[PDB]
Amino acid sequence: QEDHVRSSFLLDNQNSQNTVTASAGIAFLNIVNFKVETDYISQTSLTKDY
Amino acid sequence: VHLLSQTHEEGYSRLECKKKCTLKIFCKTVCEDVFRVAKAEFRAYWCVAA
Repeated sequence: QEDHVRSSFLLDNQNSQNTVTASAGIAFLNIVNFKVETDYISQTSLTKDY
Repeated sequence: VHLLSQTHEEGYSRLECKKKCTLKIFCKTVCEDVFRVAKAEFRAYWCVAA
């Protein structure tokens, strides 16, 4: 009896996360006040199995 | 000798991933699926004695 067992496994994972926060606030002597902020979060995950 | 030239259509879903880099600093690997109906023309012939 002759048995040959060949097993090959491959796994790859790439995760990219980008977070951008931009805030601007101007406050005068109780006469003018403007505050703004913007947050952008992007996450991409890719998994490859074989 | 021209035996028969016809066409065949088949729809398949293809998954493709691209590494898009916006502003040369925001890089992300985005994968998208497209259902393409590919059409191919097949021409079968036959060789007779001249």
